[PDB]
Parts: sequence; structure tokens; C-alpha cells
Amino acid sequence: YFRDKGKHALVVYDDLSKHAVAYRQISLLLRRPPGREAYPGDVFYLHSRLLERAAKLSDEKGGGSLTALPIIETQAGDVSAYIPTNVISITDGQIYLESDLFYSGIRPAINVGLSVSRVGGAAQIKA
Amino acid sequence: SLRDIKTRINATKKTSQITKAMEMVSTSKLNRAEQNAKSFVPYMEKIQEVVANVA
Repeated sequence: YFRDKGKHALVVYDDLSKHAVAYRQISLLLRRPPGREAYPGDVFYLHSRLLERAAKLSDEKGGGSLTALPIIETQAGDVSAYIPTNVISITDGQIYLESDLFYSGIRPAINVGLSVSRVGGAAQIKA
Repeated sequence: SLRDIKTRINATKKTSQITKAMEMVSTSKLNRAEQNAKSFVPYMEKIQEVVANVA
């Protein structure tokens, strides 16, 4: 609504991992055939149909914007899992948090040598 | 976790590479140093003989 009227908006999804689990529950109880890590084949289309709605419009459309910050939880550091690799491929960048840095006293706990944004440079100011 | 074992393998492999590199350069240094120490024996013996027999 704010984007369609020329204003800016930010949307946070506290955990997409619990949202995928909620869909797995409904799909298995409805008897749709399972795939990888017991999830339905439909699960990539679930998050991509959601996250592609965040965009910056053209001046003819009004110049409005919507940015997204989805969150995912990894089991024991497994970034190679189904839902994590699926959402890592959809986003324009990822911030990686380490359980190791967090107890070592690097408090925000961000892995700067692994985290990436494609828009880097274009997003920042000249200074 | 498999990731903890795998990252520990990469780190230990880097240490193995590091230790082997230093062992071979030290082996090369020893082969020369052992010969060098032995090469000065006749000078060390001749100087000890002249200073002792003169004193």
C-alpha cells in the first residue's frame, strides 16, 4: 500500500523456517507427495512468490519502494540444508551469523568474510 | 556437527602443510650445519694445540 502511493516501507519476517514447517504440516495432512527433507516440491514457489514483491518502482509507477529482511535459523550450522539454500538463492545478499564469534566476544557476530550484497557500492553514499 | 569436523579437518591440514614445510627447510639446514661444524674441527684442534703448548 505504501509502495503504490510513492512512500517507502520495510518488511521483516522473524523466521521463514517456521513458515516452511507450517506449510509442510498442511501439505502432508492433505496427502501431497513429499520430496527433499520431507518438504513438498511446491516450497521454492512459496518463498519466491513472496520475496519477489519487494522492489523499487519506476518514476511512471510513482518511484515508491519496499525492502525485505527475512530471517532463517540453521540447525548446528548446516547452511547446505533445503530451505536455507532455497532462500539463499532468492535474496540479493546474505548476512551470516556465527555461534563461534558470539561466545568469543565479537558481539554483533557477523561473518564479514562470507556475508555478501550485490548492490554493495550502489546502496552506500559517496563518503 | 559435520561442519565442526570439516572446518577442524581444513585447519589441521593447513597445520600439517605448515609443519612439513618447516621440517624440510630445517633438514636442508642441518645437512650443511653438521658438515660446517665438522669442517672447522681441524682449525679448532690446531688453535687449541698452539695456545695450550705455548701457555
